[PDB]
Amino acid sequence: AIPRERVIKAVNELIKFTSKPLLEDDEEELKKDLQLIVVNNKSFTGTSKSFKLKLLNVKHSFYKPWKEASATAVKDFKVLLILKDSDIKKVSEDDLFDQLDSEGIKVDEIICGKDLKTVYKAYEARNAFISQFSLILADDSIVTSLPKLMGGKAYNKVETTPISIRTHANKEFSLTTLTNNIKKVYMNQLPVKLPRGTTLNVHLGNLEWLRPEEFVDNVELISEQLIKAYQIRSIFIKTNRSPVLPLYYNQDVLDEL
Amino acid sequence: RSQSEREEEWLEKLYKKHGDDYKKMFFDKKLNIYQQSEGDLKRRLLRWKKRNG
Amino acid sequence: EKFEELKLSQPTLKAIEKMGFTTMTSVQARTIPPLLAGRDVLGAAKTGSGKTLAFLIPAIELLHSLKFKPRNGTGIIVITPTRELALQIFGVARELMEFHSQTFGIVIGGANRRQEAEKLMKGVNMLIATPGRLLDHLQNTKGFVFKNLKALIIDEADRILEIGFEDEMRQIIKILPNEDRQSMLFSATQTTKVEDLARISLRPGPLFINVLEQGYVVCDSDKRFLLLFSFLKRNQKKKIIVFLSSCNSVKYYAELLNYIDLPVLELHGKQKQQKRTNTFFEFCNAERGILICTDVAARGLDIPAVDWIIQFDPPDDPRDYIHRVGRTARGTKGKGKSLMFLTPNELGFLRYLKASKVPLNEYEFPENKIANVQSQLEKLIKSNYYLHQTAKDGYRSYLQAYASHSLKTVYQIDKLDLAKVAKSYGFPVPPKVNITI
Amino acid sequence: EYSGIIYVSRLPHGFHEKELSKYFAQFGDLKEVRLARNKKTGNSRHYGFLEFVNKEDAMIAQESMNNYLLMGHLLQVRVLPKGAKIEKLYKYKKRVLVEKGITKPVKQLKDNMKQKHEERIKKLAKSGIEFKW
Amino acid sequence: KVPPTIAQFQYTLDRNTAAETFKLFNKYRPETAAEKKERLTKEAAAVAEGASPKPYAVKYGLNHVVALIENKKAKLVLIANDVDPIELVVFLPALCKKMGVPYAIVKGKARLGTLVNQKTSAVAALTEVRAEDEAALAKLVSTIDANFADKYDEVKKHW
Amino acid sequence: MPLTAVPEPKRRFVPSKNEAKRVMKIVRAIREGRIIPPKKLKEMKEKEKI
RNA sequence: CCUUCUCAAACAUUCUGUUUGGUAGUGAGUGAUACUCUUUGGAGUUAACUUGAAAUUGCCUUAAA
Repeated sequence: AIPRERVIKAVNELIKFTSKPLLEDDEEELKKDLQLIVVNNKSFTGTSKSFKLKLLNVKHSFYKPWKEASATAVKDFKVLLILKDSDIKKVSEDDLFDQLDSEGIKVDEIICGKDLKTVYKAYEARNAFISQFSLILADDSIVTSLPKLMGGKAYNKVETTPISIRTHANKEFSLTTLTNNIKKVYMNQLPVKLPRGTTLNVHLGNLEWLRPEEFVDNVELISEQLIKAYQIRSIFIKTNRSPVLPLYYNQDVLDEL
Repeated sequence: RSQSEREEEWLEKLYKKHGDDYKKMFFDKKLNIYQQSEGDLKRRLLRWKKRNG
Repeated sequence: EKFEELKLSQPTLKAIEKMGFTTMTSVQARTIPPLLAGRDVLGAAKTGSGKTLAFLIPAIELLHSLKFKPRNGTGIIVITPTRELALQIFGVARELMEFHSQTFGIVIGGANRRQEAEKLMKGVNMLIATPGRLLDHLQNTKGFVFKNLKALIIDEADRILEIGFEDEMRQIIKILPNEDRQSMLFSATQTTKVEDLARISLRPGPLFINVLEQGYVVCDSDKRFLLLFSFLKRNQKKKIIVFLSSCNSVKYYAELLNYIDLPVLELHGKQKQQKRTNTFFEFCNAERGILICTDVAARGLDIPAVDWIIQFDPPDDPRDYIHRVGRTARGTKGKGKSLMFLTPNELGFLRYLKASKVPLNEYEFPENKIANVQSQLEKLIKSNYYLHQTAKDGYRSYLQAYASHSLKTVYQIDKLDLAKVAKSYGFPVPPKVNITI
Repeated sequence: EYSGIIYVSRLPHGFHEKELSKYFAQFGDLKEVRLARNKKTGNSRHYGFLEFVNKEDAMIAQESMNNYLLMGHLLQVRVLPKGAKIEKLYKYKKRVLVEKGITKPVKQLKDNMKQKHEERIKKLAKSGIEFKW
Repeated sequence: KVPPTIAQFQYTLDRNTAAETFKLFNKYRPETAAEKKERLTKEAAAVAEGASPKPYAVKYGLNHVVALIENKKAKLVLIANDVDPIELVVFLPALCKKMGVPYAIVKGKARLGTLVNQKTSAVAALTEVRAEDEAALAKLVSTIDANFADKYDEVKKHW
Repeated sequence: MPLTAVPEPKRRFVPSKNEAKRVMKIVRAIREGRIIPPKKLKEMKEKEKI
């Protein structure tokens, strides 16, 4: 694996860059604070531009700090759950809160495909409602129908696009399946899209999030998974269009072109 | 006078959902279907208690 | 000294104990005995220095000494330049009279004239009224029993003169009796015209007693509440004090903010004095939180080391607000930034700000980023009756305060957009308010 | 005066050229109908232009469809002044990517990538950030 | 001839606009006597052995509608053009215009009554609508305004 | 601005009380063996008609 | 004025855990500099944001009559 010294140097340089020597936080609080890693590859999933999201395993996902630190911001972090019409009646908000309050996570609202096509049909209302939530969870069955119901605007960003979550046990709906899959997604996964292009980017979150050493460990874990997944290329750690910091250099991929 | 069975049941839910915090009960959407004032709720709770433990 | 060293009635002593103030202030210690003796007294005591209770207690003592029925006479009359001061004085009088059995009421400009007339007919032994409506009630209301005026006190005579009620004051003095009337008055200062007014009113030889960037934001009327909410949300973990022009509006805003799951503290005259002091102490010692207070409440109240001073509503005393920053900067370890909300039609206040010549800065915010809680607020108002009533009361109080603002050249009801204000308060349909437009 | 060319906007999704021709063909005869479309994607922009052989047919269509409600869309139709002939309107369809730039040898692009990496290191050094490799 | 206030009616909405308005109104038919009675009996049976949101319905009472107007609560008002006591409805259009509440004149009082389970409804108005139809309600309001106020801007003129 | 304030009553923001009274009356009638519940009517009619 | 591609397997059968596959969208506008690419003309990727479903031209027959 790549030495941790390079990642430590990159994160230290990012920390130095974040501080430099007109009231609300228009773009400044997000430009010099966002952490993302750019991964190059030979036409990632060039066969088709599927909207599939890859849930990279993370020991300490940013979701918990994001919720903790989202209090002191105009935008409030929220979780959206989308389930099929048949199983929505069985699912109860009180039960979800009771079985999830112990872990500390909460579900703001639960939606069904019927609601999206009737109450959120309006483009303006749809945009207003979708933008409220940062994390979207959708039943595996209804993800195929979601793009038609929710449009394509929500898929323009990683946060807005739905995330597949399993809710069936032995082919029958099980409450515990969703109850623990949501926990796994929240505190043990990191979604990321697979664009139909050479460049791939993963949003690691704000700089004030998980400690730099934990950030370095997360970067190494993500890099290992990406290497094991696709024949990736040169990788750089980048702030918002700030100077790129190379981290990995792959050469055998070029010969396979 | 006496309280109806439905009223007694509703007061029991108010009691073993909030207890004696009438301020919290005033905002109890699920149990306080009718947005009654704190004074009326406290009076009804006291009347129910007088006939029970 | 202490209140226990005076010939105060048992109910008055119990009320004073309920207030929580047991040590007499310098102004109180110097004015209470002469006032009880009946001697006319005038002074330049600063506003909020406890003079209100200082001259209210002798009035209650006189009422308890006479022990006349409510139908007999009108008792005491109090004149104050502003509606907010009238409300504060009425609240203080009610707190003091809780134990007492006498009657009290108000006559406020822009309020229900029929209700005030009915209350006056029923008989009020402690009336607090602005001169503008007091003259109308004296002149065009039969059955008034002002013939039995026993005492008369004027608060903030300088402000009354500045507003332009000097002719109204002269007419009131001419109409009111002077046989058994004991005349007093208090104000922050006193000019030659104020001295002449005192000489006209005070019958005997009266006793004389003596004792930073101007940050502002130009925001739309509809979006002012959302901008304030966003500022509070993103400024959490600090200490912020918000100044408003109505106690009802302060209460409604505090309740709404509490319901939106963010701790907030309220500080208004309508709140109980003991509760008021407890909340003030808690805010001072917390080191973190947001305080929503009225202009009159914080006019003379102590200002702890707060990071922000927000003037959400137009100031009740423009000169005092303009001059506050100079002393506020020196009185705080960390110079607290001053924030003011100005409507596009309220840009006239910039002329006065320039006349002050104090440093100023124009803050800016992006319209794209905003709390965007209008739909939730509308749903909550349409679903909750108590919240709807509180919001309506706050909107009514804000409109009444705006209509009564002395600076008519800068603030005008006609220029205001009622629809935008109602939307900011969460009402798609602006509730009707009896404003003499 | 007004010309036979007509400008129509607020077209509901799926209201393509064929449907416009079929619907407007009742009013006399239409010379030509064109609908704006995007290049990358073949979906229409919800606005197009149609020409009528006679001005009377154009004015009748404008009056009939001046504020016609069509499944959530209130169609607005305007008659352009004298002249103002319709311009070109390509019948754009969905565009599918085709790969052509793989002719360079792998060996040459290896050295090119090495040089680009060195230049990137030099540039990020020039930007005030100290880093190696 | 007739004065300007008379002949203001009979300038109803076009076929498409009226059809769309009636289609929208048909989704909020107030429960008839039988429907309400069966719902109440079911509720009683449930209570016998052991939280619904605000119901949505079209407000149609002449006195009720007039009360709704002048308070800006009403959003759309439908006015019958065949009211035998014309004085009962002569003032409605002008009052709505003064209050700014969108209004329209439809053909036949029996048509209004049919959508409210009544023999004849003088007026039919909407106060609150579901979020799903809010966009549809706004679109219908805009279409009605365009087709009535601008198309028939002279309805209040030329006797 | 509207014409008259007329502060809104609680009943507008509260479920109907007349409906509750009617429901209680129907409950009393059912308890007194006066009104057959619709389910009981359906059960009786299913046996009947054959 | 019609409604929207509401799941399929291998292992484990602790009754839900691991792995894989299935998701081709209203448009317009504003906009933070990196990836390759073929050498040229730009082809695909990359932060963020506004929107009334907004918009002036990129070279089968009984919802029969």
